[PDB]
Amino acid sequence: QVGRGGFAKAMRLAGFIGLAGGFLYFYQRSILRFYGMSENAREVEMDMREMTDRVKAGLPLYGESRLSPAMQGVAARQSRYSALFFGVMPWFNFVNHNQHGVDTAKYYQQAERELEAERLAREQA
Amino acid sequence: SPFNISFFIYGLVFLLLDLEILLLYPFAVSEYVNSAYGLAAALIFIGIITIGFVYELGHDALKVHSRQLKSSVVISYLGNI
Amino acid sequence: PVPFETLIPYGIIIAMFGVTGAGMAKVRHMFNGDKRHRWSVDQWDKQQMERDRRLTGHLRGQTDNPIAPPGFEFNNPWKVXXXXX
Amino acid sequence: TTPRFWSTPLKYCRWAARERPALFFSVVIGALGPVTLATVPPLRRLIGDVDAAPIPLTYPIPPGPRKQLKGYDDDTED
Amino acid sequence: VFIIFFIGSVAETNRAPFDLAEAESELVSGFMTEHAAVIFVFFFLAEYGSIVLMCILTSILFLGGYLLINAPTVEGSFYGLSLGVKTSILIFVFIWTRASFPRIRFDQLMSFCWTVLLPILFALIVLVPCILYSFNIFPVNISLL
Amino acid sequence: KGKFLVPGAPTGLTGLGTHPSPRSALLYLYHSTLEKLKQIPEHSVYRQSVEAVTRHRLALVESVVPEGYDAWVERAKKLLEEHADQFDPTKVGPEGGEEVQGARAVKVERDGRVFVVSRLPKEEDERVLEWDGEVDEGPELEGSRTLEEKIEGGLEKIFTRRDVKDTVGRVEWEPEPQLTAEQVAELENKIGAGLIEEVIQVAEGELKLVDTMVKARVWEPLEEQPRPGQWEYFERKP
Amino acid sequence: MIMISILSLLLSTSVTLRRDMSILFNRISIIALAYCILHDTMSLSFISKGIGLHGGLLHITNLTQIFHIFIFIISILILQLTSFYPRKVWIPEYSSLKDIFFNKILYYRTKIINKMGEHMKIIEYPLILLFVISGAVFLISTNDLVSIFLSIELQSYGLYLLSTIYRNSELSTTGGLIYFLLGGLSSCFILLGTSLLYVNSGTTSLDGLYILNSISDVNSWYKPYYLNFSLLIFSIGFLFKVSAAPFHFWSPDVYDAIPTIVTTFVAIIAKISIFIFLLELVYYTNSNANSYLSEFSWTYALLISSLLSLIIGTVVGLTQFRIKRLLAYSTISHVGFILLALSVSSIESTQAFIFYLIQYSISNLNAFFILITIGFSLYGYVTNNKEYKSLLDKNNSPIQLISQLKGYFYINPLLSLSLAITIFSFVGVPPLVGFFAKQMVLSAALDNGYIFLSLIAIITSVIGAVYYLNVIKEIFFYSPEHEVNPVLNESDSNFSLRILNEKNVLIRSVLLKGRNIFISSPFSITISIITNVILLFIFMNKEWLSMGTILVQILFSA
Amino acid sequence: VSFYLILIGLNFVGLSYLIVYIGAVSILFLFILMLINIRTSELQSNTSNSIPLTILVGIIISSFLFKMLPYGVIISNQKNDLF
Repeated sequence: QVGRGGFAKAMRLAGFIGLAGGFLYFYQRSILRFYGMSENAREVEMDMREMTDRVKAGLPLYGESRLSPAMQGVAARQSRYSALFFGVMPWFNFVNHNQHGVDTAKYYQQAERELEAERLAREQA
Repeated sequence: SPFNISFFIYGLVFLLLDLEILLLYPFAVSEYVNSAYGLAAALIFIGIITIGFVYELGHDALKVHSRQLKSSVVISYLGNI
Repeated sequence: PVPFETLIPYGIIIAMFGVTGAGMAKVRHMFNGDKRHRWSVDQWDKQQMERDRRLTGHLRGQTDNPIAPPGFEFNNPWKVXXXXX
Repeated sequence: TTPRFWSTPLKYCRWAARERPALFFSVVIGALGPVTLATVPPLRRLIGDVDAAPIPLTYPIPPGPRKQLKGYDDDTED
Repeated sequence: VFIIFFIGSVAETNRAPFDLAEAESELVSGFMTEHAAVIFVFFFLAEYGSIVLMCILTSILFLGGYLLINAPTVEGSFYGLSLGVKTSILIFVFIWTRASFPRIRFDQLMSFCWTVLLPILFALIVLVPCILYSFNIFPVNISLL
Repeated sequence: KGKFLVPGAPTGLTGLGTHPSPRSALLYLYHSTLEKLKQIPEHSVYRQSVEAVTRHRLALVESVVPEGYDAWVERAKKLLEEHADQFDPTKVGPEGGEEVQGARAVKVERDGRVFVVSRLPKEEDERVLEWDGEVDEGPELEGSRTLEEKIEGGLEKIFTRRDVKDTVGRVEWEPEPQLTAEQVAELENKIGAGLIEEVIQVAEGELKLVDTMVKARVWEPLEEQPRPGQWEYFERKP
Repeated sequence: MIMISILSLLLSTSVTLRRDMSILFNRISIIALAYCILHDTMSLSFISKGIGLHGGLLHITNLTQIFHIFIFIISILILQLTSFYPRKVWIPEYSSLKDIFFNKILYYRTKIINKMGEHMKIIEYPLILLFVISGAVFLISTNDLVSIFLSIELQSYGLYLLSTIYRNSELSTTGGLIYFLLGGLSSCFILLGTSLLYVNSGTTSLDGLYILNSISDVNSWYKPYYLNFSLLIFSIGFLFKVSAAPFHFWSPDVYDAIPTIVTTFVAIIAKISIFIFLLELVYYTNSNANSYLSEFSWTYALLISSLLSLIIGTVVGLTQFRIKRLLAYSTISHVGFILLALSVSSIESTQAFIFYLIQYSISNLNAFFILITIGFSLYGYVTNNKEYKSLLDKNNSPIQLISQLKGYFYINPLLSLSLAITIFSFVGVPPLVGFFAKQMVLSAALDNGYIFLSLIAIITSVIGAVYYLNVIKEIFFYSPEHEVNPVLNESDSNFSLRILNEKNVLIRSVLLKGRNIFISSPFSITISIITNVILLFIFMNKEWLSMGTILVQILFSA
Repeated sequence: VSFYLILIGLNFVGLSYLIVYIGAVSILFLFILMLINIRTSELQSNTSNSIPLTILVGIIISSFLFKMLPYGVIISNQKNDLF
């Protein structure tokens, strides 16, 4: 029983609420696989691939940051597992830090291991 | 006699806005270490308090519009019965 | 024309600022031992002045000597207070 | 008589610039914060305006094992 | 910011065109007008004292303070004189506006503050640090200068 | 563009806005005046004077006809007969009804001629109107109430008020065509008594005057003779 | 998500003054809280005692996330009170799906549905409602002493605002003053307790306090008396906010004075957040070795308050004649049971604590929903009772006296049975869910040697049952004082309704009466689901009780 | 209190007290208090009736919280002195 233009105004706010809520749901579904809280075999594979390519290319595993190392620790300790709190407060990691919770030996073993495979193949030519 | 509520609003909005400015003064003397990351939180803090000021402005708790010839009757001639 | 009598109080106001500036610069300089004073003195600066006093006796005293005089190793002031810690 | 924003967005913008200049240009200046946060630092990289490294605010302890120096020992005194 | 700060300093000192406190022609205004003998001296001295201090602080913040455009006595005198010249100019402008404008009503002067000056300032509070970060000009906060 | 004057547009005289339907307002007032003067005797010069001025001005108002008037009148006359219950004051009241969000219209009879008075919701900004202008009579009486306070709260209005969207049995009243701005100027040039809005003001006052004159019976013998010497000043004997 | 909704709602609210937007804003708040449930349902796929978040100032547990969702669901249910008009018009000619979804109906609704009621004109009401929710969920997820203080003030200040938001009621402003003044004193004790922890321990982190407690529980120079004493002062402030005796005087006055729809939210949401917060703090500070620490344990304040609440809640309710004061005292007795379960720190009692809190929140919600629905139903009834005429704020609190319920079984028999089921669930009559809640608390208290408190719990339960029976007697044993309104059905007082299609073309025209004016579906359905959950719990108890069993196992997992 | 905090070196918080509490909170309190109708007679309680409870509360509360104050706050209040 609202007036002439009340419903359009309400729908505008509802549409923005749904877009914000819908986006956070989309982010949670992808980030839950990084957390290991959802089935992530495809994501495990491509991460193993993606990070190995960086090792042999020489680039840092997570990239380069304009933030001081101390401030990288602050960013890491703020957004770490933060998507589990998305029903109350949103947060996103936009920093390039080296605190991802994972022992990074696995990325170097593969890189070394398939650097020799390309070495033997190069020789046998 | 009754007193004017605008006096309470002026003091209320002053105090609440006085607190928020106070909370930004540490940032202005710490901008170098805060850099980009501290600036984000300051901008988040400013954005939140700006919305409450929009509420202040939109509802005009200071009575911005305190002080302020369409005719409802139109007549039609039809003639003799 | 120019109404100079109207401008006289401004000249007095301008001259009062100069008197304060000149006077404060002179008395501070005599207090510092005939040298220009310090400003924006932080904790490092204050500590360096105390170390200067335990070499010369004066908080603004300077010495280029590479070897400290005897008793320097004994005159580092530990400050004592009764309440505020 | 006043235009409505959601039906005619551009007409409202011109009216607000002319009829509520203080409110309109506060929103414009406020939105320039994010705009320069997105434009200039990419611009500065392209032209070669590099960011200065942070100045030391603590003693810069050298990374690695100690160098095992041999010099200025006690026998060197006097 | 300098223009807004100067306007705010005039209002902060109950000076015209923001001078309802001493206005006798306005029917309800003129609170300062009932102050006799010593009490008038207290209030008046405090007001002129604040006018001079708001002009000094304005020069400090925006006009370079004591800065200009070997002996300690003359260096000090020039610094004092430069601060005085800048302060005196703002005192002149301060007098200049009282003589030039009519008086704003209380409801209008409160609306000027809360719907014009503050919304611009809070917008500038967003923009300025973004410019500082974007140009790598966030200053150091240690004891320097 | 400037073909028709804008109702409410300032005329130049402060507080005197442009009239919404000025030609019919004059006809209504003039005819209401002649009918109200029928209760005065024929030997009253007051009645003879008002008649002469009004019937002369009435003739001039009729001399200016809005474009397409004949086309409008046939349908408007046709509309009254088929929906008389919608416009009769004895049923909907002299204001046309209690619904302000909707359009009201009442047929009225003066001097042998029929007029329809119409009322429309005021054009207000949609950002500020609540429930499309429906009158707020507070909230309903909830809880444990006596019958008496229920009737004092207009509970019977539930059985007689109409939703604004509910237009099944009723019809939309169409307005008379308006005189153009050119037609208004040439008509008031004919009357020669100022702007059309001022002429309407004079007609409203003249309509108000008849009731005072009838109640005072100003046409009968002198009420009180001047006693001797009442009006004698210091005039020298000629 | 709750924070985006608050900011987004405020911006939309800031630029409007239209009070007809209030019902729409309430509905968007329901939609917004539904997304909050979705994001927290997504977050339960991990097993942990706790994950500190956001620099260690917050934390997340399986327990924390379960009770975020519960707080959201209770708030959606309560928000219906301001999102749908209390009454509707129903007819058999507009009941098909093709009708509700393709056709429209038209009638003069304003007086019938109370379109302009006070509880439908407060623009900012759903927004202050969400502010309280934010304080409640932040308090659950709080990991730090400063975070504790900020969240409790955030929830508390919103509740004061809600008690006063009906600014034209003399009762509501009076109740708002009382809650703020006594609530502000309570907040000093919380700040004093938190501050005494910091000044002695040197940390604001709950993690660090637990570590300090754990090492000091051995079996000299810095004996840690501060921890129990500070938490004792800290706990007293939280006992006020749950209205536990002897800190309960404010609530019968505040609950009665503020409007009933406001009372529904104010009397439910705050206990859930404080009790859940207290549960973790009880666990990690609970000494194991019988040392000098355990003898000064702050949790005796909880056991004393449970005892005092069991007596005050049941004895003082005996003479209440106003229905809202009785519910306030009925609540005090139920927090007595809740506090007993929190005090016994056993696996059994923690399962009992978790189940009791949820089922009482659902049950107390039903009682308020039934009480508001009975108030909205009396519109078509009149009475000549001289007492009812002299009531204040009749529009805000239509039912104020138990005597107003006299013969309600003859006005609406099935709605009266729903009230009776809920009240019988409060006493603990099997096989209602209320019985099973009291049964679990008593078995856990008995198994831990709490014999004396278990005996007082049973004795006070019989006393409490007296005023519960007293409400039921008024509804069923007497004929009503309310008569149907004559002018609503007088053989000629019929209002009109039009049925129109998708193209706004007429289909039919029906003349209607007061007997075609019914309770709105949201309120009847919510009462019907909850009433059947209370009644049929014995067939549906497996998942509900297994959830708490698993939650306690995670908390206790050595 | 603000002057005390300034003199021990807590200059920022001490000045914050002056700006915030005196500068704005107290100004708001006096505005409302100096606009409302107050009869001082309606506000006077018989304080002598509250004096025995005043003594009992003071001894009870002080004896409990003082034991909780850490050494930093009690080392220099109430021959051999510690520097």
